[PDB]
Amino acid sequence: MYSKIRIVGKIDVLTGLHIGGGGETSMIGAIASPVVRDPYSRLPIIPGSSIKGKMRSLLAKHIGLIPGQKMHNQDAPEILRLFGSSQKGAIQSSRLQISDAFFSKASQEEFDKKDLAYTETKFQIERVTRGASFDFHIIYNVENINEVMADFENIKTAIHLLENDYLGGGGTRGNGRIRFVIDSIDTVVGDFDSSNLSIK
Amino acid sequence: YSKIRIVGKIDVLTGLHIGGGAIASPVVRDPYSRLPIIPGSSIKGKMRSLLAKHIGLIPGQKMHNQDAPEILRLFGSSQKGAIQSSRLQISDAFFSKASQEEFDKKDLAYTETKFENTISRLTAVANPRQIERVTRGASFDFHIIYNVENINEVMADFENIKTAIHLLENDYLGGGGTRGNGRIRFVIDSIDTVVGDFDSSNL
Amino acid sequence: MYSKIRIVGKIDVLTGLHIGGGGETSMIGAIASPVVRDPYSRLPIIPGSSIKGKMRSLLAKHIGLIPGQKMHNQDAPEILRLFGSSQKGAIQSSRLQISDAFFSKASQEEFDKKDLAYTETKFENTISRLTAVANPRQIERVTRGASFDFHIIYNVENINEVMADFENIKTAIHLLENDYLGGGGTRGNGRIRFVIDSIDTVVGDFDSSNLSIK
Amino acid sequence: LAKTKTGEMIDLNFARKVVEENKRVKDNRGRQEIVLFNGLTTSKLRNLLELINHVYTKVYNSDDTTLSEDVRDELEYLKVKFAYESGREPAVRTFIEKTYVDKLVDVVLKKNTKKIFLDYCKYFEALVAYAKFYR
Amino acid sequence: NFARKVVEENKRVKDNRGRQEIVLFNGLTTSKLRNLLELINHVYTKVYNSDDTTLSEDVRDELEYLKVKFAYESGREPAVRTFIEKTYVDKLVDVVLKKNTKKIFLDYCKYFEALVAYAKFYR
Amino acid sequence: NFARKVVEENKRVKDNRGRQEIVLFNGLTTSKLRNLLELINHVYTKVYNSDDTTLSEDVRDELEYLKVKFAYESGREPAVRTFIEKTYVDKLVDVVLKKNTKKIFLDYCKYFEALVAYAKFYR
RNA sequence: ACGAGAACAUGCGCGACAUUCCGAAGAACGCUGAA
Repeated sequence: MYSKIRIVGKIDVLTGLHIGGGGETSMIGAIASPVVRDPYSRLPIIPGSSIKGKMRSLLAKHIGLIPGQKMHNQDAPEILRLFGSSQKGAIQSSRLQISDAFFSKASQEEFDKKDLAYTETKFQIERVTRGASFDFHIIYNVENINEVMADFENIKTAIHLLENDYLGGGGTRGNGRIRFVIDSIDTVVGDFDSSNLSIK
Repeated sequence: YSKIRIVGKIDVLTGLHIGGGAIASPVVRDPYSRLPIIPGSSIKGKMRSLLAKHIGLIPGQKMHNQDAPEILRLFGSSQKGAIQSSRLQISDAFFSKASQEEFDKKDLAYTETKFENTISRLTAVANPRQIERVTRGASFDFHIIYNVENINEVMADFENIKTAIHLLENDYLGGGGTRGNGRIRFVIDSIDTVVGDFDSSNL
Repeated sequence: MYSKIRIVGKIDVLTGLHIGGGGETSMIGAIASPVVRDPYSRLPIIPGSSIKGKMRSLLAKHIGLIPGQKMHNQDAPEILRLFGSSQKGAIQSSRLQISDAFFSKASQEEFDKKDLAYTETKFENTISRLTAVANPRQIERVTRGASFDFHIIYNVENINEVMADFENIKTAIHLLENDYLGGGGTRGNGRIRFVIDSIDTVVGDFDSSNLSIK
Repeated sequence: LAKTKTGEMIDLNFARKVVEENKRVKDNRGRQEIVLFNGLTTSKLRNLLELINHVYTKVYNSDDTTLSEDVRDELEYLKVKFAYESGREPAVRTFIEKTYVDKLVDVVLKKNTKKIFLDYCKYFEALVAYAKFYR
Repeated sequence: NFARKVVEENKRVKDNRGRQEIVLFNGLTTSKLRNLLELINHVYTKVYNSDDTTLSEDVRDELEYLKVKFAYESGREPAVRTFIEKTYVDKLVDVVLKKNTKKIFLDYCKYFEALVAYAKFYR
Repeated sequence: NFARKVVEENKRVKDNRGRQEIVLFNGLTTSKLRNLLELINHVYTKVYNSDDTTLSEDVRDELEYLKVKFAYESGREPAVRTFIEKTYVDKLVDVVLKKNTKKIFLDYCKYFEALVAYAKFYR
């Protein structure tokens, strides 16, 4: 049974988050760096590729990396099982489907109150305000029944690594700290049991 | 022999990339109106793959038409001697005029450029890349035809179709969907028996 | 009196239409499946045999096909009467003659404007069930804006059966619009719509003013 | 947008003409110094740009076509700050008097739309961009 | 064409540490022109999808803002501004506005694309 | 047989890898030429449709755009640059523009068709 | 007053079935609001 498990929750910023992206707008400030923004809502957005790449690199460095690597397809077999593998002759579809984390509407109302701008300027770069929150939604595709718990333990380890680390931008200079909160982890499709599944 | 029609809308919850022939990485666009389009081949392929995953899989289905018999009944088969006509006929989903007018009201382009740095391991030198995607909130009006080859099979076939749609709403539709792309949601307008006398009110 | 009723109209493609054929062109592309083209104009065409075959198959399936059918002459009597029969000793002429549908002048002008090509190259693939590797494929299609001038002749052999014949023709057209024309239609190609310009009895004293097919 | 005195129409080419008028050779020690608005420096015009972009951001937070009440209040505070900055520095006073920004923002308040505010701010952006270009 | 001659007059083969920079100007780079190229692509998509024989007012305002962006990138990168002086792109923008049709806009966009294409070809 | 001559002159084999593979124009494939050959197909259809011994103005402008496309493709891929320089195809485009007849463009299309056909042959 | 005269090379026929432009890829690093 190809069962699909869903993780939905929120990412609360802790510092001035900065994920860059090439774009221009009317009345753009003289700042040297704008933030990537969802074109439809013109709100700051966390691309899913950023979260996936950051967690992949964090897992690769924490588990132990083979010296002299030139390609991403040479990570640990568990990492290739989770985040995918394009290795020729050993193509593996990713069990992780991480989607773009949009600006949550609760934080949108909070920033509408008090006339707080979504993004501020630091002396210059543009950074997401601390009180902002982005709702994240990831999907785990069950391919092997026995390995789901191990994969979710690895996901929990990656979430913990990112929790104490930064997401894009000048994290070593104080831009990017975030925290993860989980609403529910339910087997949306299939008959797999995800009651005892947590990523934190 | 009756033809039941399933029209509705597909809403892109995230950016939708479906490749087609600086670093534009173009998305498939309808040549006439130059608007983004979801090919019906992509929808049918993703649905068939997801449903075949849901049902059991033989070790190597290298011929691609030796799936579970429900899959062959729904999406068609080509085995020698036993050619089963595909009951489902997905169609290319064009850019909805409602969503087109909604975007034109704003100063919004139908396609966004998303930047990905592709940072390396040993060198840690980012390699710029740009992916063209359909902007969030766009809608495509989709039209599916089901042919009732056998009357007794229709309820099971539509149960399988709804399972496929449920899987697809939990999956992406082309592009790098494993890192936040191609996510979609289906809203069904009207399932009505266009041709024939089959009772499509229940389904 | 021999009465021939002419049905002339447009065949609007609602999606990419790919009616394959042995193709030749300048700088032949990597495509192994080019559409059929009218060689004198090089524009894509809809062969009348494709329309007739698809309509006859759909109408025969609607009427119902005899179990264990080995030939097209074993169809229902209505199908043989309308589309013609070749049975030994029971040959019935085809009342329905479906000409080739040429690329319209209107679509040709609308594609000369906008600087658009009448055809397109859809890029597909096929994810294998074992190696999970995509094999790129290219299919030539006709863009969804194009329309084709279609011309059909109905032969009035029996006067009293004309209304039933046109009911069957209307059923066939209605099935075909919901179905696809010749192509990879189960994957979205070949969607079609008929827009009947006129139905006039070109020959004979018969009148088809009340007669409609859509 | 708005109509200047003597029948001039506020446009971006009008901003180009104004900044061309404001510039002088200012040859010192045999070398020219490009002076804009009585020698207005880049820092102060960029501070004015930041003041404008504050209102820009606070109005882009809203999807409403008309100006929000707090947006209008911030524009009034912008008028007050423009007056005081004109008072403090003769260069800023020359800039404000040659750009009619207070009159333009008053017209924007009367019109009460996002598009007119965007047009006025585009005129201001053209002013600052041409000022940095001619320097 | 005009673009090829302009670029080949612009191009220069500088020698640094034995390596050769076959570059129009020292500061010229694909991204610095590419910003204006992105704006041009947006407005070109607007006109090329709207299908109007006369340029729409919103497109005209976009071209005015395009002149503003010309001035802004002139202020930031001197290489971009000397390229603009060499290529007279702003003058072509003015001509396009005066004609107020889509045909002249398409020709001007093709001219700009030829400029960037020749720049890539030589570089 | 200029086409076969240039293809066989530029024909090469991957001896360095030690595994047999035929390399044309230092790695050219039909995928590299796809855009420009589709553009030439567009011009060929346009000229075939028109009944005129000399090329029309739209044909001439499209051929100038084809020259620009040749330059851009040369810039993007080294293989297309090698193919264009060795085959002198852009110089033949200039010659066609000089001649300004339908027959000369038909012969240019024949030459390009022979080029791509022989390239596919010797692969 | 022609080895002649009368005699449709015609009748039925979908270039059609099966096929996800996909698998991976952080907008990036080191950059004091300061003499």
